[PDB]
Amino acid sequence: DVGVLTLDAPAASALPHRFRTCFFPLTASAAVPSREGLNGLRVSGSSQFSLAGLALMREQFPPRAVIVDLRRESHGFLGGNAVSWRLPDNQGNPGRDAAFVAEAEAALLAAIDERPDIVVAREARRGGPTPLTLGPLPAVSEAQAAASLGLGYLRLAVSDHTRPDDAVVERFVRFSRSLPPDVWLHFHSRGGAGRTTTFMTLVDMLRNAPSVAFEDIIARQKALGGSDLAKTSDGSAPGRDALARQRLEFLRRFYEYARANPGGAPLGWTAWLAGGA
Amino acid sequence: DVGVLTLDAPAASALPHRFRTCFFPLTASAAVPSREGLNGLRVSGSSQFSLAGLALMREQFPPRAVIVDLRRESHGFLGGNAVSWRLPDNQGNPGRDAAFVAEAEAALLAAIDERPDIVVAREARRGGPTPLTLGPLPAVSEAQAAASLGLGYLRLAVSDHTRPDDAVVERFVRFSRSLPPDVWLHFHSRGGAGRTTTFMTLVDMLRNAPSVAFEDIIARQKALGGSDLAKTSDGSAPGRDALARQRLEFLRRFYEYARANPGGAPLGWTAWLAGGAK
Repeated sequence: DVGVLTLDAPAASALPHRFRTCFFPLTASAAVPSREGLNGLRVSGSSQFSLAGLALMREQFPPRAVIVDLRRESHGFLGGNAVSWRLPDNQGNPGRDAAFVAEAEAALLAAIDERPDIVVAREARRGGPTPLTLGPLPAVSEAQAAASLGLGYLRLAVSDHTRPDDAVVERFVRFSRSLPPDVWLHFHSRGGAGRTTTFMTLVDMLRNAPSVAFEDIIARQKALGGSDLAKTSDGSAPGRDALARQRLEFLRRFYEYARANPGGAPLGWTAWLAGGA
Repeated sequence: DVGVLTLDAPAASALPHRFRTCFFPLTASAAVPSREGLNGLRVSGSSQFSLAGLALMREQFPPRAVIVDLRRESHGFLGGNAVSWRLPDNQGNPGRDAAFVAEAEAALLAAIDERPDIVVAREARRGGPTPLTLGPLPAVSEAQAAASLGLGYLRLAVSDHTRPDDAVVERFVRFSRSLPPDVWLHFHSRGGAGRTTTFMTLVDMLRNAPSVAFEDIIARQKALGGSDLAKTSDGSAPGRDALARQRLEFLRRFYEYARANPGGAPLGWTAWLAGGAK
């Protein structure tokens, strides 16, 4: 079961939803959280873009920008349409890393490349419930879409609604430390909500955890246009609540890590974890 | 059998060998070939770089530059060292496409990541014949190395000493057509010779085949610092000669394609071949 081929963004969509940079204004919920260290983060985020949406964003990307794709689920482009293979709760490629995902989704995309009558499901929010019937259209990976615009591309496989695995955190902190000072990171997921806001928060913490309170970092990433990583339901979605609490606990632990290891040094994430009681 | 882990470039290497851009001077072999349309190609090439070499090249890369990695063989970086898995005649991952290769080499790199006493073979040209023992060091794909510098990355799996498969040519022509006018392509292979020079020639033909003779394009990509794609042995290496002849025939056919379809349009490579080449 590879999941239902579903529309993420139609080709006609332009700027993706939940687009924000670290220079965006903060919308107050509560007082406006601290802005200290926010503007200099060289980070932005969004939901999944169409091909046209990526080209539009590129107009305002600095030189040496990187698209950081956080989606563990298989996805790509059919023409300008952003499409993905959706399993229940969007848990595609469960437990798999980016190397496995890239090859799996390459095969899924190859199977719809330049073929007629490809049925693409649409949720109600994206013009559904009637599906689109498309093709022949070129099917490409987001990796190639980014390369075609001269943009960097990094894939990190994070499950929807879920914290990143320790191995992903380790890889990301090492990646962050390898970056020259001019490199900009644009994170995205499907919705630009949980996963995107999680990683913008990690970038925030890697620079600012020694000087800025945990609550301010969480609140300001929400206020910039991200989702609220401190929110849970009233109990109506227990499985989702358990993931949200697991993710918030991880973020508290990462904040402690980033205070003791500014910028991810001297210890990496998993080495730091080995010193716990 | 995944091949012998071998050094491509030591971490201390800086500018890679056979580095050139389409703005470089031409060295005559024969008259200096025509330069018509050469400087505007938005293309460069090199041999395999170290991590330091990539950072150095980035100092002179334009905005929106793409590293186009032509290597079908598995390779990556062990610390700053560029390393690869060499089968006989460097025919790693035979017949496989970039998606397969990326996953295969990711596993090979994971197995040497941050581990001690990794033995890396060295050819005489690359500091050998004594091997190099390295580690613990971070092992990364070139895709990640490129991303860490904010550079684009495209992988096209081409066998050493060989023309690109039709599917690779089709993918590349479509890629070329998709580029906005500011995107710069930096090709590389292992040596910056056959495969890199082939693809710089393809880019040249896509822009200039209607106005510039085939012989001038081949000669100028050599004169810029590439290898000679019109060269063969005297019969002393017949298998390599057969590959070189097959590649040259492909380049003549692509030249005709690019004359009939300037810039890769209206017809693509496979569609042009399917229609009988006009």
